[PDB]
Amino acid sequence: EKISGDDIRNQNVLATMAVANVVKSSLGPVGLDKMLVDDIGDFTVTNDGATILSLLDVQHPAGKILVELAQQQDREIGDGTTSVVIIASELLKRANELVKNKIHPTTIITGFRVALREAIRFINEVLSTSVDTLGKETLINIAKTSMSSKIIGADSDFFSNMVVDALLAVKTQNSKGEIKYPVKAVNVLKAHGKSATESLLVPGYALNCTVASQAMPKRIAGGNVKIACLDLNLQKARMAKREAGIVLERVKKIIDAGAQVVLTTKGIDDLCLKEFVEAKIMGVRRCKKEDLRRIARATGATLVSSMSNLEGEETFESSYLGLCDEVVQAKFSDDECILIKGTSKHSSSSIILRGANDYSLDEMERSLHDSLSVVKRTLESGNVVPGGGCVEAALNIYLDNFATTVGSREQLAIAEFAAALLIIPKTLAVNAAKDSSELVAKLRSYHAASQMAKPEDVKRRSYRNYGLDLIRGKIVDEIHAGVLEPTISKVKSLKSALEACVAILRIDTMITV
Amino acid sequence: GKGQIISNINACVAVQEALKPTLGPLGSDILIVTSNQKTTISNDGATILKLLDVVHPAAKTLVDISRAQDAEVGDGTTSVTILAGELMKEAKPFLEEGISSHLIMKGYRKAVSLAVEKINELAVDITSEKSSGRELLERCARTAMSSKLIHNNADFFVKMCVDAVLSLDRNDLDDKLIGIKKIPGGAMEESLFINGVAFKKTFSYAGFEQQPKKFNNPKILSLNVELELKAEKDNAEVRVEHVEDYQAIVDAEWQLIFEKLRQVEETGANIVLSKLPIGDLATQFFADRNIFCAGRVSADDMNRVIQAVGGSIQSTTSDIKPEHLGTCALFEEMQIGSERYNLFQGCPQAKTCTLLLRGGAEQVIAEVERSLHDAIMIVKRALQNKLIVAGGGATEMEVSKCLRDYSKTIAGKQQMIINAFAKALEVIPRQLCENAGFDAIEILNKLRLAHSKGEKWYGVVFETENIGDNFAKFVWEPALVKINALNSATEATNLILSVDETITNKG
Amino acid sequence: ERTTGRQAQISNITAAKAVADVIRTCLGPKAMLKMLLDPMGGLVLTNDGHAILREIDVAHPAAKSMLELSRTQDEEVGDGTTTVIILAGEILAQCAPYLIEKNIHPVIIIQALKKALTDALEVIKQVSKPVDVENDAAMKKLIQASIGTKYVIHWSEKMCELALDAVKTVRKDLGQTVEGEPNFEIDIKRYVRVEKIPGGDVLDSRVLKGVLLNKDVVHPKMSRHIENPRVVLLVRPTLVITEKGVSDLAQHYLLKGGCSVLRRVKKSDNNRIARVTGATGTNCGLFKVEMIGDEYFSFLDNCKEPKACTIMLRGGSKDILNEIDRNLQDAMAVARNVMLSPSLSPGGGATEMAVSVKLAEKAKQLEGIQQWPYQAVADAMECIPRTLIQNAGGDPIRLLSQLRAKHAQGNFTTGIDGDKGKIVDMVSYGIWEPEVIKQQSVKTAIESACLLLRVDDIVSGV
Amino acid sequence: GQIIKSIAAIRELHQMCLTSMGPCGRNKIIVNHLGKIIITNDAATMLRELDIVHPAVKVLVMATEQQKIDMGDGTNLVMILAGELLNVSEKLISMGLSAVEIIQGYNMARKFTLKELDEMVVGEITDKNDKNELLKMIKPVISSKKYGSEDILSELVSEAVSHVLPVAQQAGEIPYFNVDSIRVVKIMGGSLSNSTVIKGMVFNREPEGHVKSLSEDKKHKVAVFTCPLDIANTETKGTVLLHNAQEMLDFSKGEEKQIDAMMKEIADMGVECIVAGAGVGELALHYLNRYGILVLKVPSKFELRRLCRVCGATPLPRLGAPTPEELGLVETVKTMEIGGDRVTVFKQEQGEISRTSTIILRGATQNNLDDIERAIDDGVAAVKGLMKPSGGKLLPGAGATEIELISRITKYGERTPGLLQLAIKQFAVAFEVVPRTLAETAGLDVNEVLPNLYAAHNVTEPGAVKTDHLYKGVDIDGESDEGVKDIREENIYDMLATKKFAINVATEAATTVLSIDQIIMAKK
Repeated sequence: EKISGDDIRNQNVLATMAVANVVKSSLGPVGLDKMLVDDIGDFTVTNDGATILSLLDVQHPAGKILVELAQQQDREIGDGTTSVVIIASELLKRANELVKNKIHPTTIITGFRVALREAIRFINEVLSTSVDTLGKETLINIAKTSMSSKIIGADSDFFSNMVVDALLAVKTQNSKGEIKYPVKAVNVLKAHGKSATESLLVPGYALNCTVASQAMPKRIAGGNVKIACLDLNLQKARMAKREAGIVLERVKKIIDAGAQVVLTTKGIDDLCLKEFVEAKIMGVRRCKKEDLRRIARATGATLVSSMSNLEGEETFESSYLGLCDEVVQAKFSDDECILIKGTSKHSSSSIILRGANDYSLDEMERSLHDSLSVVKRTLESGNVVPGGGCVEAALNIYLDNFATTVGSREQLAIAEFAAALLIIPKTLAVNAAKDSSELVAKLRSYHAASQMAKPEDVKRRSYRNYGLDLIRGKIVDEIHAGVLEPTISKVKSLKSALEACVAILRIDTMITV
Repeated sequence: GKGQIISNINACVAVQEALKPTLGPLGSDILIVTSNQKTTISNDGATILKLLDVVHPAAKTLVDISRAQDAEVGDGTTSVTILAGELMKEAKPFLEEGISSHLIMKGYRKAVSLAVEKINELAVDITSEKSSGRELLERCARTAMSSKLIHNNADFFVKMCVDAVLSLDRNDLDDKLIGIKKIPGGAMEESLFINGVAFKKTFSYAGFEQQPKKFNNPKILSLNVELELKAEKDNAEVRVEHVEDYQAIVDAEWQLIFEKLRQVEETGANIVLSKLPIGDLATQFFADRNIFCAGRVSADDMNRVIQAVGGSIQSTTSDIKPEHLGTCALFEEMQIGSERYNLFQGCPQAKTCTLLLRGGAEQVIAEVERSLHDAIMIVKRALQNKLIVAGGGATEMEVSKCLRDYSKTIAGKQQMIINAFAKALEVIPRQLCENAGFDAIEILNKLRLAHSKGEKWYGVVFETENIGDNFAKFVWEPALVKINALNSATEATNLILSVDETITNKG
Repeated sequence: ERTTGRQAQISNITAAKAVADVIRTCLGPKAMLKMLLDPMGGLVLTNDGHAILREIDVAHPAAKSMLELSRTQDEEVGDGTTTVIILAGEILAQCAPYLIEKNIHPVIIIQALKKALTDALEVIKQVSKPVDVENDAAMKKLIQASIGTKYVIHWSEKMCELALDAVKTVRKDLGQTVEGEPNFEIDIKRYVRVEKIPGGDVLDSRVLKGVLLNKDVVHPKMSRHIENPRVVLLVRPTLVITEKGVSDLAQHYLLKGGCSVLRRVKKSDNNRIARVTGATGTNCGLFKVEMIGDEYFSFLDNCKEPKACTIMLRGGSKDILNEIDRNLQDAMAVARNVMLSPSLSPGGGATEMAVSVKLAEKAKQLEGIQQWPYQAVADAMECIPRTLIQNAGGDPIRLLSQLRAKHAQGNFTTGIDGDKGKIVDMVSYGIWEPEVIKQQSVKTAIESACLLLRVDDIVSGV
Repeated sequence: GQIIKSIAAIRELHQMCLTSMGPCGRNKIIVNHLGKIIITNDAATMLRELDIVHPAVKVLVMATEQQKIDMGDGTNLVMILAGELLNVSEKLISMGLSAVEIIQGYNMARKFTLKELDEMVVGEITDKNDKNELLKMIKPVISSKKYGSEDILSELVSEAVSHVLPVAQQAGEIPYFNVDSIRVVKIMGGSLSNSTVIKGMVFNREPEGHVKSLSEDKKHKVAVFTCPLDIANTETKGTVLLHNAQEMLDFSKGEEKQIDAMMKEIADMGVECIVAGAGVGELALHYLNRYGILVLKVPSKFELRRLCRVCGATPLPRLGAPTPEELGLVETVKTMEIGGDRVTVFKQEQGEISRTSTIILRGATQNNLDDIERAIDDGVAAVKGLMKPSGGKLLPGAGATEIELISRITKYGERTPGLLQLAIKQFAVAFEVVPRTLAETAGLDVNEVLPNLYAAHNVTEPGAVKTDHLYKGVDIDGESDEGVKDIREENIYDMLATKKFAINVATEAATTVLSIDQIIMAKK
């Protein structure tokens, strides 16, 4: 069969309408989970809208285009797939209404391509890096809202100051000024000392272990100290004077190298410990393998696999010895830790969370890494933009006066493209039980007077970056509210949304055998 | 239920769709076929909409506001129906999202309060400044005649249009006081303006009536009943018991009518008219006395003669008092129109006139007759109402502008309603471009450029497609139109959208 | 295919409601029997809700989620399976006019159910009364509710003693503010798993701590008593235990080393040996291999309480021990709930009425949008005791209003009796139920009812 | 389950009345089978033009007519409240509660409500009949009908009431204000601001004579003649015929001298106005022009009844007998142009105080012209409710009454033991339809305005004496607001006679429906 005319144009709107209704309730974190029932009778429970579109079975030429569009954002950005489908759905509904107005589809396509390049330039003007570090707080409210579902959220106000200050200095040049934050850092310990609110931030690496025999001084080499990381133990080697004579030479290469800190994974025997008392070298027994591998990067050292390399036996003096200031040991309640500060290059730190019991600290440590994931992904890109509707609302008013600067039958296409962005905050407020007509309307009034005095380079009560907070039911800035999104995620989501909308409007005929 | 509201909106679209092409002088006309089979074609929306008689209850509201639009104002009956219906079409998608109708209907009246104060700021009172008595009527007459077949002949038509309103009171003017009769044949530039009344020449039969048509000072007299003997229709039957008495039976009307034959001679009335067909008995004696008379006179024609010389109608010719008579300055019946048509001229007390038109066809004159009525309504409302505003889309585009800025300062749901109210105002300039053939997509986009530069007088040129100023185009409209239309359209819009049920009883 | 609009919310409510309305007759000791029609000539004559719901074919996916909830609830405790399903289905019924007619947003209802879940648990704790968990005579009466009116009634005297030592073996009392509350770490499935050995006696049956194996010594002459035996799983050990078989060649090699060879050991039992030993065996209590019941045994026990073991069940025959299996597991679920907290709740629907009375009075002081759905929850809490009234023959209208008025005057422990059918006190007449079942019935029903309202559309696809 | 379907049939007509009460109400166009369109906003008048099929609805229609006949106001409160009592009782029937105790529960809840109406009285009407004092009673009557006209129509109605009422106080024995004392007339043209108040009936017809108006003389005599103007002849037959031309001169001149002789004796008595209920001959109008007698013809017998109570005139069965005892007296009569056409009105000055007045309406809208005509009739009965049966007492309106009764009824629910608690609690919940209706039709959110209404009447005050504001009702907003506002600012109150009478009618309305378990009918 062969179809054409206004019949195929109406089927494209009805096809994307059922697809948009699936992602309409899943938009934003306030969304709710849904179930997919097949002919077999099985089902699944998930709150992610991207996995629903992967298993979604829809037979339609324009409907299958959104399937590849959803997988394109998942293989790269992995976030914002739900918002892309909603934008592409509203563009098709308003384009079909222009048929009665005798609007040509190429002009609609050309009107989108010209407005797309000009919208990126307008977005680039309001972009800003991380600010308000002095006098205000930004990264604090990010971890506060993520911990609201846990007991730690009550004490998260005091815990956020220690995490933000730590991670702020973790950034380093990497390769030619990359400034990329690591995915795993700041090892978190646990202790029973005092209460949960008494945890103190330690600006540096912290290792949990004891000194074994207390005859050794806890503080030595204040001016300069060298830490020797050795995976090979100093204890007498067994099978599974010959065995005792090997460990005596391994210690001789230590005291002669000037290393006051010795770390052994399998421990140190008593014979080798007596020589450390006269040399005031602090030994540590039963070191953790996963802890010492990170020490080599923080202290500038290198992990030693074995001392049997080639025909020689020695610790490679001054080659593996890093530059440090002082290693101080403070008495702690329950388990005692080791404080290492003033190394060559570290930029990192360690957060020791003290609390009533280890049962509550296990849930707080796992929730801290989940809350840090949202922070490290936002700070990964130095160019960020406030979300929560700030991108769609600020651009809606700008395209109203900007549509007159071009004109030539393209003003009607820009007006329909700008008004199509109001569906994102609309459907987002549906799951929040708030009225969508009041929030979207009052949001335009605040942005209207914000752009009046903007080009004049003078302002009094006029502020920008007005967001929408659905948790407390009030209009606040998303920068201070704790909702931030990278620029790369928003630019590629808006550009790819229009790419799939053009291919749908260009089909005037459907041929199916 | 909620489905009745949507059904009532689409019911008005079918009625509005027919009235869209009728907006503007160059727009299309609706062909209406009455049950009486009489065909009437006109561009005036008043008479059009009155012939629909739509059974739907909400459609009756458009008919009610059309009568008040034609009575108090008389111009804009088509635009008031389109504007009232456009607000209901834009509110259709707003009701499907859960927004109640009361909030939408209330938001319309909010912009009305700002529209009343806006008209007063756009109303400029000017009379003798940069103008005169003759230049005011001459420049405004060529505007309504533009883009018409009479534009080349408009030089002679403006001179006759100025003297038309000067023959009547400037404080009280009525467009019905100037009659227009279609005369087939002849050139369109040979027409003249007459202060009297003309007849249709309904007598095609020949063989009598010799008389010169040049009179000095004829006397006018009205007669309420027909006085005649010879009758073409009926007949009299005579059956009696005598042979010689068959003749005298039909003569019963002789004596009293025989006396009335010389009563007109003693009175001296040279003009005799009646609303009933008159035979050849009255036309007999009037020949020597130089008395002119016309039979089968319409009822509306005699009412204009009574107000001419100030006379009065009397049943018989006996008791007529001398103050019922009247006399004009000159009576001349010429051949203009390829037929002799009686007319009156030089009546100082005449409260009405007649404007005769000529042309090769009756349909060509009908297009000119409706075009001359538009120029009369402009002068009619320019006398009593001293407030004149720029029309033809000028003021319409200005109202929508300011209302878009007022919505940004008003928080709440009224922001989208006022913005949609100003957006719905674009239907007036759009439809005017589609009726004339101009592209409404490019003009409405390019007009908004200079419209924001602070000049509020920018209109739409009806001759050549382009942006321009109606002040130079001499396109004027009274301020009463903009005031009465916005109040009638808002009340009619909020009345239909609030209907939750349609109840119709049968029996 | 797909259901949008308000019709999808109605289909979600009626899906779980149609299943809960049918099982209303399965609650209480007066529960009426049910008859299901299978394609085979057989039929299900039992009134157990867990067996009936598994044989019912359902269509809408909301009923499938209610079936998975009954399987999880049946593993935690023995009874109360139908109580959770009915309570979760009645909440959606009372919230039907609010979600549809009143046009109330579903998250507002979901958020109100989460707030009412905390208030419901605080009322039950106040109605509960303290109980002594260390009394051996008191624990036998608590278990007796699941003993009598069963085939074990003849052994009830011996069953109360056997079920007592079976619970006391797995439980260990430890607590402090240093490492937190371990909650005793009690698991019925793996740790309390029982092994049925034919023969013996029920009274002489004891609970041994360890893993019991039927494999004897592989050498004819060997010492059957070891001072400090060392269990090794696979230093000069005193014992050698092999998972698989051992050839006779290795018997003479390990004979001079002073160790016994033990082959044919199951893999699932090696995990429990690490609790009594620690091998990835010093301080082992008894090595005695002495035969009991014409079958060679082994003692892995010690002087410590690892909280892991295999209970040895003995009786007159295998058919008798088969009925003891399901009867002992259901009896220990009640005793386990007593150790989770020293409190007991009134049965017969008194606990259900105690929450509805305190919820209506507290909701009036909040003055918010959540106040309306709280009245729907209080009405759902009263349907559980009212369901027993409909099965007791009494007037459901009269007995419901008279019982609610007594809470404002008397105590909250006054329930409804199944035998009599008139309002009576539960404490004085000896009707008691554990609080843990009441906590798991309210929490799981509210959590399951919220998930059913979160799906506004049914997506069809693979 | 026929009793359940009977509620669903009323539910179809229940939503029609939910859109009636409140400012969102609209009239309904009803086309009669005779080709006449009657348009009215009132619900009681609307039910007369609607054909009711199911007799279960007729019970509510008959109960609605009771509200219009006696108190004349509150018909919307009776129909809407009675319809909600069936919805809250539907859950009790499905729950298994018999309808016997449901009916008995309403009788106990009705007596508890009537006893609390005396303690809810805020202000007391002094019956001063002042122009400013009547603005408080008339404002809520015009409200919830037509918007924007409440300010203009308040001064027109209150002024006409003070004209027909004499000067008296603390006397309830002799009634004064009737329901026919206020007539409403309509004319094409004009506006609401140009409307005035007339102290008497207004005649929109033509005088049919050359005399436009009478003089300024005091106490004009008006005579009503039912017999037509003609020569006196035999009552039976008596048709004037002409056999020959000789008798024509005697019969023509005889009728002229007989009529002129009768008009001369009437003009000498001082009667300047002759009211002829029947037709008037041609020769009769010629003599009345020279004597300066105003010509007036009133064929309707209903208008002559109210005329006798003003001037005191009496209809005479004969013609030519001007008895001075039965003649009427009017201070001043004038003919002025009102509404674009010259008409002869009827008014007074000081003496002969008129007991009937007429308000002239002007406007350019035909639909809204009949709307005010039917709206004033509802305000006429409001003055009648000022009599002895609780005329001075008043209760706060605007949804504040139905919400306040919720806290008082639920307090007495737990006090009465037994099964009656089920009907008492549901009786207070049924009052929640009134505040929800005004908030839903006006577009207000249910999650916002509704919870603020419960928190207004329920507060925590550290003391036994009530304080803060108990006058907060349901607010329509229309501009902006946060929460609700005080009703005492706009002075919108409800009379006790209207509210107390509406409760007893609405209670017996739902009682009849719930008591009928079977309906047997046959075709006609």
